[PDB]
Amino acid sequence: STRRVSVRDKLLVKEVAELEANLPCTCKVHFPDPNKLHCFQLTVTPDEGYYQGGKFQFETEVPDAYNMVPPKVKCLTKIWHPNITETGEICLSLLREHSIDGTGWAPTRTLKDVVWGLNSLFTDLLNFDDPLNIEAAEHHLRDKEDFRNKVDDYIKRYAR
Amino acid sequence: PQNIQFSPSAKLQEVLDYLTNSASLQMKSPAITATLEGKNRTLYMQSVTSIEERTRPNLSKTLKELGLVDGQELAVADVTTPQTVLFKLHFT
Repeated sequence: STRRVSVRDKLLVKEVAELEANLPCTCKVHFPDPNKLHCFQLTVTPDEGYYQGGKFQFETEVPDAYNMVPPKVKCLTKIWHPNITETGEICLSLLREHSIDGTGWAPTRTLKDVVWGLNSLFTDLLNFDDPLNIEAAEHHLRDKEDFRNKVDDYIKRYAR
Repeated sequence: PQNIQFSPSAKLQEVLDYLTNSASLQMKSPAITATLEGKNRTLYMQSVTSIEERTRPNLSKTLKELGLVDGQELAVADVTTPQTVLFKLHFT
């Protein structure tokens, strides 16, 4: 009938159920609609680095063809960051479709993987080499001290 | 596809009870969902705070009340299941 459980949903019941128990301590998860398991928001509150203390909200939506294709993720907190743009698009390789760089998406990846990836964007996966926001990397390059001040100003305005 | 026996007038809580207390199952903190009219409906998920709080009032509702038809498959997951296990609903 129209009462048969999809491929995406069967995966998501399991993946969402295990999600909160396996979050980084720095992360929290919210589902604005409990039926829409393909839809949630993530808050990352870093405990170290340049973005320590900021709160950074992410919206992720998992497409109908999920786990063959990665979840779509947007960042909602305006930020001065080399891998996250001011308008909120993200450079996380785990979210690409793996070509030569077999570091892209794979069916073996789960929602738990994505969250740990986003969380790292403020720590170990924060990189100014091959950034998405070239202006921010340039800024960090020319004047690290003023860069931090812009970051701090943005946190104070949009992420507090 | 495993089987479960419940009446249409049985509360959703009783299903959660069987899942938790059965000597073969013994789910720790299970999620219970079903597809109705193309879209997933989360009946009860005790593992996600924001969903558990919003779906907790479904526990007093009867299976009939929730819109479940005889023979319907429920998608349930738990810590103790490696992947989602389906359950076939037998209306006694």
